[PDB]
Amino acid sequence: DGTEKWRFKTGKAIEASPVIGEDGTIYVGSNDGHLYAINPDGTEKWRFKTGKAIEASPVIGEDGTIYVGSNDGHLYAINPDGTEKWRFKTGKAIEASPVIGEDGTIYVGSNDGHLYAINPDGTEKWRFKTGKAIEASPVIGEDGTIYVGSNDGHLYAINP
Amino acid sequence: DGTEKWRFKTGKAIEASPVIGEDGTIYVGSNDGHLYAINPDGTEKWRFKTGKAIEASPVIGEDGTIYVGSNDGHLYAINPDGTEKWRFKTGKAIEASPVIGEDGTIYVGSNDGHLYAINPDGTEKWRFKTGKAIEASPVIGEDGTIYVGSNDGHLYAINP
Repeated sequence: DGTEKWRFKTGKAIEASPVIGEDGTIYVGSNDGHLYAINPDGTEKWRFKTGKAIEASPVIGEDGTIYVGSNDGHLYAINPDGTEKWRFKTGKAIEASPVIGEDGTIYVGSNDGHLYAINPDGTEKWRFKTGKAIEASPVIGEDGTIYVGSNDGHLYAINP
Repeated sequence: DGTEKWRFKTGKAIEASPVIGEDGTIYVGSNDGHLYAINPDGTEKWRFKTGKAIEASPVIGEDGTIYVGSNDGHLYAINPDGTEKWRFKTGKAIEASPVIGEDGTIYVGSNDGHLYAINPDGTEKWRFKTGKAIEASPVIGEDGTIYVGSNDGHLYAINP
């Protein structure tokens, strides 16, 4: 009927789409800097604070790890209980959601122009420089190709 | 290996993620106003011009229809052959990608503050009003609940 079930208030605007875990938990980032874990009944499970606003949607690894990019420049890996697993610093704000390859590699674009491939342990695999800031989340093709849009006007097909 | 396979040039910045169809076709919206269909070898299959920039990712329905929101306020339904199927006008620009429910309903947020439920034939099912613009795509839970964030700071859970 399109009627409200509940609402959860954050500190500032929510520009990022939520993501749902296997247990039904709804994770959503806000412009107040936090990644909120919301129970399906609208109550807060926990919150994780980053340096600045979170504009990008989080993605969930196969083991339950929640990866989210913050405007503070980091890609955060957060355990299912709300504790930080690791963080990877890029040059500028991360406005785009990460995406996970079939081998566990976490790909994310940064406003510093680079597409980053990050190992599941937080160490850098490689980086590729597009012309300008990357605001679009990358998408993986069936053969492993990583497609990423850049502010330089191009869509790049990157070998894995 | 982090090397470039190919690049596809549009007229302006690509702020939105692409999406891949069943046959490997890559669809991406550009700030130049066009939805591009790109073959896996990097050559253009076709383009469809909307009125303003497209900063939201397209989504693909079960029958291959590509839905894309534009800054001109419309949610376009484009056939796989590049011809428009229908369009749905909202009050303000659409900056968020739509999402498709199990029953085929297409949910899209608009800068007019509403989350719209659109039947596959282009007619409105219902609209859910929030306090401010919706720049974030919605997500659907296993029980059919639709979650969407708003610029009013709230995460809304909405019954189908």
